[PDB]
Amino acid sequence: EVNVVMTGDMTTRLAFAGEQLKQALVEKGYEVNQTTKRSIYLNLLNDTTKKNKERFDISTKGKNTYVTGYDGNGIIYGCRELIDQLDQSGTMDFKPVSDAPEMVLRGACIGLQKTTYLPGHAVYEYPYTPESFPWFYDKERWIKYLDMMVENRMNSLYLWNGHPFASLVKLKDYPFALEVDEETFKKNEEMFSFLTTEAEKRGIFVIQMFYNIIVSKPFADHYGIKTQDRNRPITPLISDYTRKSVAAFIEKYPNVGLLVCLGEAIGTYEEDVEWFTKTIIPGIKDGLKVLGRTDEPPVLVRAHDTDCKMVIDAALPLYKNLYTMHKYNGSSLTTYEPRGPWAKIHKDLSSLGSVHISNVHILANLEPWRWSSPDFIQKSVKAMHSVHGANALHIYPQANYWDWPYTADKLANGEREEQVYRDWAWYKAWGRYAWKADRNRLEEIKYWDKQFGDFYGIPAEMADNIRIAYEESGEIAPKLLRRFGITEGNRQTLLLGMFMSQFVNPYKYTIHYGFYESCGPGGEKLIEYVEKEWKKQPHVGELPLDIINQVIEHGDKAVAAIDKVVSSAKKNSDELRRLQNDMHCYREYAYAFYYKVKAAQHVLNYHWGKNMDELDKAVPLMEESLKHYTKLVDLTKDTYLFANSMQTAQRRIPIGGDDGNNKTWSEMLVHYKAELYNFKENIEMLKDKKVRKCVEVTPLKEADVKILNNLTKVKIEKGAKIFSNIDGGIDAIAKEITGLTGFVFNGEKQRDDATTIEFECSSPVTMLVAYFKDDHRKFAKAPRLESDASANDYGQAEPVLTNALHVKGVALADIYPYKFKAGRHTLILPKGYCGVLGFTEDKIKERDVALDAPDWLFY
Ligand SMILES: O=C(O)[C@H]1O[C@@H](O)[C@H](O)[C@@H](O)[C@H]1O
Ligand code: NA
Ligand code: NA
Ligand code: NA
Ligand code: NA
Ligand code: NA
Ligand code: NA
Ligand code: NA
Ligand code: NA
Repeated sequence: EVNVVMTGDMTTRLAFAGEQLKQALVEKGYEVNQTTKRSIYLNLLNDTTKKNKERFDISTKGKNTYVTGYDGNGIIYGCRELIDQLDQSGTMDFKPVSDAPEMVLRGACIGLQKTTYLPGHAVYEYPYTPESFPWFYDKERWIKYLDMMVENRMNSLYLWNGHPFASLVKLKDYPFALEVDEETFKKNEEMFSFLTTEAEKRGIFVIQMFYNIIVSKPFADHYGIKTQDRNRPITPLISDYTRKSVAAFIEKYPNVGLLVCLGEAIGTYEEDVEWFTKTIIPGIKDGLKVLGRTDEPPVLVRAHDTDCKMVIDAALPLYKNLYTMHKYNGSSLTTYEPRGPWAKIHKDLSSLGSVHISNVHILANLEPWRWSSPDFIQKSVKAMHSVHGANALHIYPQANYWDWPYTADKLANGEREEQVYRDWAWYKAWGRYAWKADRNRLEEIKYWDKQFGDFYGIPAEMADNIRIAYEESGEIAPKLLRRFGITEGNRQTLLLGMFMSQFVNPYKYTIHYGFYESCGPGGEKLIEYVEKEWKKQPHVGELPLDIINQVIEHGDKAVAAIDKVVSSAKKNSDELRRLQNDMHCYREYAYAFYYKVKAAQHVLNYHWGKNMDELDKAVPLMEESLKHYTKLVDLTKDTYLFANSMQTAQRRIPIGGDDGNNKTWSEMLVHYKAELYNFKENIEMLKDKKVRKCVEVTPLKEADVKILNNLTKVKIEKGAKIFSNIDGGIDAIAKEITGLTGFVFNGEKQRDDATTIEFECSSPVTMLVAYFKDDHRKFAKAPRLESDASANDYGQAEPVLTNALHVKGVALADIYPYKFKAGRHTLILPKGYCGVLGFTEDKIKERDVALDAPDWLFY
């Protein structure tokens, strides 16, 4: 009934192509004969030309269909086109196709990472064990993932871990380094042997990613060092262990690629370069040299928390075959019109003429609801080509990265909804448009009508309503985040909401340059719009009141769309009901958000004109916002375990996610309610007493601290020299700080060596640390969660006293707090000029010393 002939040299990938073509033929009637009436010839060439990689031709000639694969991936993707054409038409006549993928690497990532740190381990550190990661040892579950990967014609799988080597390689010189028992090493060995075998037959490259500088805890416990400390120098020993470990990994897993992050535990770009050129690359060559390999297989290097151009500039004489990675829209998905300074980084990395991989990273602003908008994804990949000059793709899970393999969805009696079931369209869209981006958009709505229809057992025409829900709801998180968001970072969980404070005083919640300038069409923040209204300047670009208008029409339409289609389902009906609850969530969130912003404008108008009417107007709008948030909670309280999957104190917006708190809509309603109580109390006091609450400014009393590493003390007051190497003393100093006992360091010595403070305290203290506001690189940069997970370990992420210190012929400084228990402490501050102004047991009150900001009405 149907012959399937396989021609030439076997190879695992030709076999697999045949295995898959057989399955689908039988799976639809049709009897078969395999070999070397109606025939399909699978032909495979040897073709070196880097031009025809992953390419296939399909022609037909009477009763005989021919698939030419220019290489192993090519024949696989040839057989995929037959199968898809079969899946979409009745028939077994085949439309001729001559085709190759546009993007040369197309791939996705699984974090061997957890929602929370692990006792005795720092951020990103999770040994490969069945205790932490049962799912990693499940072969049934790997074949399901890999088949989804091949079906979407993705050719790369990236495993993300802080320090994977201690789980996978033994070193004679460091045999105590090992982070797993003997039985767990054997299973790691079996599971990588099986992963790479099974990925290979499917044309999938397996890529192990690691951060730096991180060592094993046993390695650390023995030598007396930490597993990781961002600002600690490179040492021969840590270097020797990392080098031998990579040499080992290469020898043992010759077909597994490496994705290097030169972060987040390396303090300067120079140390970033020393590490890659003197430790990693020498290590990769040790392995190649043992394997007797003349060639240089590609090594992948991220832009994250390094100077991408500096590091490739430095490395290419040592190793030709570098590929680069950079985030698409930072740690979120905001636009298909990215631009500005982040575009240029992409574009310089891209203008090497190698591979440059767009990382759709973390999707903080999508967590945790269903998101898979064909149109948004198509337009995005097109921007990757035209703006960013990317020619490859790496994609995170749509949501719940940190909790693989499960979505955050709450099912009856503790059943966990799985991520490969829920987010199929996500993987299928990125995969589709990575293969070919320019596809007739109307032709595309038919294909997606049938994809959503097949899955729910609905006709395509009725299923078009499912596509609208996805494309209408899909614009909401991106628009709100680029236009009102504090950060593209997972330091923010957009879909829990924002306080009025964060709408009327965004700069107080720290907004790094490059976010608003890159992750959307230009346009005004709410404070800029309102400042423009009161000063009668014209408005330029994308405006906040337009967006909230767009965003509630997105909500209304997505709801009207899914509500038509939801009871038609012959299949996955329970899932379709969770999609409908999701769209009602996005609608109530949109309306909550709309009314809140509207109220914020009204409080900003009070800021500029001091009309009381303005504040009165805000109350009804805050009530209505709260109504819609109360409606959100009913929908979420029985359908979601949480929103954010990073459930640590690295989550700062809308508030701390310390110890896993403040990770549900229910918890947030408690704080949003309090918000309005305070507001209506503050209004009432204005209307009786005509007084507001403002900071009372009192000196911080000096803690009873002893210093263990013989620092020089200085009193902090106008004139004190906190730098020994400049003649300039202090010429401005916040009243809070004067009196305190701080330290004198050599700024030159701080560039080369940093700043170790070693002290004991008999009750809890805050150390006050001055970071100078100056792009000159001689200055230590302030802590920054976006680049550095440990930047809130002492509660130092955001500053307490801004514009609080000036030294003559240096700069202005913000004061940051480093909070410590009673105990004995060592801490290395970033290389560069910086101040240490002393220690207080006292409560610290946030103040902009320059100044009364519009957001005391909420406190
Ligand atoms: O890019 C990275 O690896 C990191 O980026 C940080 O900003 C984020 O908070 C981390 O959880 C991690 O995703
Ligand atoms: Na057909
Ligand atoms: Na351990
Ligand atoms: Na990246
Ligand atoms: Na809830
Ligand atoms: Na925490
Ligand atoms: Na002392
Ligand atoms: Na000056
Ligand atoms: Na402590």
